[PDB]
Amino acid sequence: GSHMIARIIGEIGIEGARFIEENIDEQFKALRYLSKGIDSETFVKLVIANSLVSYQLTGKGEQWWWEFAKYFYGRDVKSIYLAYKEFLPNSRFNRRLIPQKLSRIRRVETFLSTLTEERIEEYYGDMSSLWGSIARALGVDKESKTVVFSVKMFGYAARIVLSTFNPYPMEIPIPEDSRIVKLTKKLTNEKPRKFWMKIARESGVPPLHIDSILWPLLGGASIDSAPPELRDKLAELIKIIR
DNA sequence: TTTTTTCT
DNA sequence: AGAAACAAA
Repeated sequence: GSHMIARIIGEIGIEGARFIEENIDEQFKALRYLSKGIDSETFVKLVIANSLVSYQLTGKGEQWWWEFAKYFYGRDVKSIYLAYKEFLPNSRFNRRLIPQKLSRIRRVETFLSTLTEERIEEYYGDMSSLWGSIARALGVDKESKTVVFSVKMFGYAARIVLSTFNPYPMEIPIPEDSRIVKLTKKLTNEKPRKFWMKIARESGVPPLHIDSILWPLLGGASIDSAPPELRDKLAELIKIIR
């Protein structure tokens, strides 16, 4: 039921989500690697551009983000659009819908050019603004999957380069996609957006932090490195969702 | 079809 | 709103 899931997620806490994000999450590892090989502004711009083409992949997400990170390390990037025009058609893990994806990057390039270091700090302090602003530049609904996850991925990148932590806003949801629809169906007949926003609000853990916890646990990532109390609560969530 | 999107 | 975009199994 929602109440038991929210209770356990509340005990895991933002602290538990942050532990998984920073120690286990392979997209965070990929971003940390790239953050050492390119300047911080370009790094964040590339992370957002990459999120916006991270749909309908031909590989798992963790394979794709590592491909991205290793490709761009050390590169001299000027136009993000020109860089993706070379990168995407030769990638292994993102071969579908490339013309459409490239046009999204072309459309967002002007907005990306506003991301000075200071503007990045301002958005990390107000990620709801970033969320709305990315959507506005693309002419789309901010509720959409790739706009939400571009904020999530921006949050990882900013945390690394600014060496400080702000939690994701409570108002940014886990958005619908096939995998959250499938998981949620196992647990409830409620629609996912409403279900997970209720759990987020009851637990005190914003939805995007809940997203960090769900997928490693479902995919069998080991929780053994967590200290004993957190480990127990992670193990309790695995019993509910797997 | 199944593993998000544009266009308007 | 919903057809069409594109690769693989």
